[PDB]
Amino acid sequence: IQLQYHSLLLIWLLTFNPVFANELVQKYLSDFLDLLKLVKITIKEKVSRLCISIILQCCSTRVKQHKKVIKQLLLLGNALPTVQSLSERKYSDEELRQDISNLKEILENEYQELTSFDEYVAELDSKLLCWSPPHVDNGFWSDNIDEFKKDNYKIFRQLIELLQAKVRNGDVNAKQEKIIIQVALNDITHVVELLPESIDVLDKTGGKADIMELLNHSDSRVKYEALKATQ
Amino acid sequence: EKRTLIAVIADEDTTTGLLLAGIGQITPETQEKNFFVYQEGKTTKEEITDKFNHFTEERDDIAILLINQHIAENIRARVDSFTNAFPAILEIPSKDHPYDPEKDSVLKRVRKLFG
Repeated sequence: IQLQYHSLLLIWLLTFNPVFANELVQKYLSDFLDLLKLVKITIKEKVSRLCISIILQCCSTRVKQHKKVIKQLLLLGNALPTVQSLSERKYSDEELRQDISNLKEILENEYQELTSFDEYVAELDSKLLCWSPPHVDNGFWSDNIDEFKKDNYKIFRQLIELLQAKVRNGDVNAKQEKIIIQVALNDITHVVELLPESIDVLDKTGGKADIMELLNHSDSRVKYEALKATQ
Repeated sequence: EKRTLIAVIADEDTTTGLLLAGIGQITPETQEKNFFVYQEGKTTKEEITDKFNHFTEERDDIAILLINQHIAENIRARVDSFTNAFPAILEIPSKDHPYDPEKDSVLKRVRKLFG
């Protein structure tokens, strides 16, 4: 508990400067919700207050791109449902209560202009996971098929690089490696299923070779998604 | 009268029973029966869209479509792209799946304008 409180204090002190928080959002964006989760699990009043204060500082108006960062945090890390639970939950720490209320207001403001497209962009930036938000159902994907491609596959070239990195990791047996091998191939199959023109760009960029290598050997999810890609 | 038929795209629990007790299942001079069994995991999605076209555009006697959510979710693009008036496509819940008032085409249009 003492070590966690010290880490939270250090994170808050560093994050008091808006520039530091803005820079960290570009390298430790997942940590933004990780701190919130740690506070939610943490029962100590002071530690929770410090974590909520750090989270709010990350979303402080001074921090560059505060609105977009807050919206992304709410959409991805479930900071808005977490803030709703905190509002429902009760604690004796008045300072912690005020910090949690401020974080909840920030989350509500961020989610008032939120969309799953931000989560899709973040997932494409990660490219080291097994599943993605768009796999939930056929609703969002109906537009997402033409979202990453920018209607011409041009914007999807970043998705192409992400898939190339996931294929480079696919040759290894790491859990993240297999997850990425499956996820990139599944997204490629989903995108190719509609408007096959961009498939040529994927095909010229090694799409056929990538699909063959995913199902080459020593793979379970990689082949499991290469089957969809080649079907 | 010009257009009177009822058409049902639903599992056996609905097309065979329930309304079928008073609605019937066959046309006066056709064997198509204006219905599709839609076997779970057996009927093709492409075949489902083909049947939707069959009962919405290929034959004129059908006055209403009454389609279960199971086909509708997979047939989302086709039913959303259909904008005519006569077949009056109507989505229904089936088995355990409820209405889900944020999915079907007509209510989507209604919320789109004006509320």
